[PDB]
Amino acid sequence: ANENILKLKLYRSLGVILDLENDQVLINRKNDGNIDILPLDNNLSDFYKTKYIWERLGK
Amino acid sequence: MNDAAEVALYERLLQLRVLPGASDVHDVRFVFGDDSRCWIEVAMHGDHVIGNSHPALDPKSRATLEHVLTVQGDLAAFLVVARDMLLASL
Ligand code: NA
Repeated sequence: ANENILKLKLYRSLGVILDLENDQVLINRKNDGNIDILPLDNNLSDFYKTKYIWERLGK
Repeated sequence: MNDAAEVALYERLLQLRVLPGASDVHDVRFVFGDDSRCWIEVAMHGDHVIGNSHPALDPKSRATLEHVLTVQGDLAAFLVVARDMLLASL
């Protein structure tokens, strides 16, 4: 264990999973077989991506 | 990428930074957004989990947050409510 190792466990515990193999992020809030998939495309703004993720966590 | 870089991407995506708290007791500081604008400190263990925050929150709000953490045991839900409350307090 180091500090980043723990930070990563903490982020993952929120249900947000980096899927960089596929240039996307997964959001698994309900653990019910449904996920949101957010492309990492430069196209959407950082602001829009952040807003979207917090909306998904708030469900 | 290495762990620090993955950490950096989570911070970018969530605009959420996890820092050492100023408190001995509430030793995890969650920082929201692009500055030191919204933050709340919590203890990862105990009955008394809610520490200081910037914007200061009223007791009724702090009790709501405490229960999401202690009773619901749901960190994501706690961060959602705390972020909403802190942003609304700016
Ligand atoms: Na920390």
